[PDB]
Amino acid sequence: SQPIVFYDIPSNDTLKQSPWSPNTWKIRYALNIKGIKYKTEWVEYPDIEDVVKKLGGKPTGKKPDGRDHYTVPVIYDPNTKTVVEDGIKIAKYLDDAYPDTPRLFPAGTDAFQAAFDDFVWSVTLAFPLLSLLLLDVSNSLPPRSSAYFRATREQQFGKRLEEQGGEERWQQLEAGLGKFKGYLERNGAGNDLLLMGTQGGITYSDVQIASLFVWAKVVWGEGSEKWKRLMGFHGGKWAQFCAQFAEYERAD
Amino acid sequence: SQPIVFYDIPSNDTLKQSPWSPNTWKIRYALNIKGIKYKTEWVEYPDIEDVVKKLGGKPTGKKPDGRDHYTVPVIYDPNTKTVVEDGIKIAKYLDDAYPDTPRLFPAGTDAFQAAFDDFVWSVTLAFPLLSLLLLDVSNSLPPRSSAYFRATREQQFGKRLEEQGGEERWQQLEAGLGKFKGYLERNGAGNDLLLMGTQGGITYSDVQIASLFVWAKVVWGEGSEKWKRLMGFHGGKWAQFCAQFAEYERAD
Repeated sequence: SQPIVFYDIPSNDTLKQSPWSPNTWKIRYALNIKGIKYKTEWVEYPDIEDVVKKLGGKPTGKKPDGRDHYTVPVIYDPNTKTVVEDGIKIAKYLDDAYPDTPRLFPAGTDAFQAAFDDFVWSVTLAFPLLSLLLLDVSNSLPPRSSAYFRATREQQFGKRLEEQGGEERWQQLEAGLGKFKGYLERNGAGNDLLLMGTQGGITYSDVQIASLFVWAKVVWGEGSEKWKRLMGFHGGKWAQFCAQFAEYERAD
Repeated sequence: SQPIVFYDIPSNDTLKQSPWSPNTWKIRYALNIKGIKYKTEWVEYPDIEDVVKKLGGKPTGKKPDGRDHYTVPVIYDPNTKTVVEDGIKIAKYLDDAYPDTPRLFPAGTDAFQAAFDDFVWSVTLAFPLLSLLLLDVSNSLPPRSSAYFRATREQQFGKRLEEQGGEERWQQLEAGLGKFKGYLERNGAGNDLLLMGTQGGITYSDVQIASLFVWAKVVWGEGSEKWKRLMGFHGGKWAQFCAQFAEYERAD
């Protein structure tokens, strides 16, 4: 059985070309947790539209110009001759097409995890963290990608990148992560480190959060002041949380 | 074994004193689905804080004045001499203390359902519908409660009640309800009428939506233009959704 081709966006020498994207990382984690064979195909931001089209992939949405929006993660599975785009579809595909690998969407959790998906990618939690990372990401891309990144994101938010971030958002972040700590604590003590209990296994929804963190960790650097601050939060719960995902970090 | 005392806010003769609140209804449903014996204690909006204090209950949050905020639903269980406040705590309590009754929080769904809670009570879905009901609710209350309701809610949003609502919100409502339809549809055909599939049973999270709808139905009236419009949405999916809850409507 052949390796799955996995399209990821690369980084420059300041990150040792470690993968960084919180969106592709949720599928890298999927692959690693599931132990399915894959090889990374690196693609630059400006080249994603053409690469995914030439590949026969579908766009994951529309831009405000009504123009097709093509994104990564994306996968080509030789073993089934299919091309899956859109991270939460790709993860379920890895469930359906490889049923003897750990299930990221346990039975009946399918709609709950979809709801949780809107919680993550929202002004509550991912966007604050984005703002803290928008600039450092620009400086962590190869030149062509970095240029595309700065242009498009600056347009997207009306600000320069250097205007983004600051303490207003470090609070919003702590607040969102707090809300999440809240939800987890409803699982009761001893179960407050995975959405379905530190008993009933890792889910895609867990992986989504793990991915926000690994993204921060890679771009700021395990030693940075920013990373250590974030691990500061909530008595270091997120340190304990991220540890569960340590064995699943295989940059390739 | 003795009836649970269940505090709900009453309505005037225009609703035949049917209970109406979408917050108390989710616990009414819980009790009816679980077939646990209860009797309703009616309490007026302005008398809630004192009733719950004289009862030994805790407030469920803070007002912006930092002043304690006491709310219903609330229950007193004679059989265990305890007083639970806060809807989602009350529902879990009815799980824990009555384990041979249908479980509203199936194992490991605890945090997922807590995340869903924030989905429901948000500008996405519950608030748009609130704006469509704020006025008719005020006209549906006993005079003392109606007065308190109009006062406090007008202060809360900075508009008169009569300024609230309109098409802008009927769209937001259709949109949020669409987003729900989307989540459900991830369960696959034949499973898209309950969060855990029309197979794996009714959850508290399901009940929360059913309660928004019964609220609308009671206040507007099963015959109203508004109610029929709402049932119009998404090809009448919500009609099908609501039917699952019909046998659990016991005003008392």
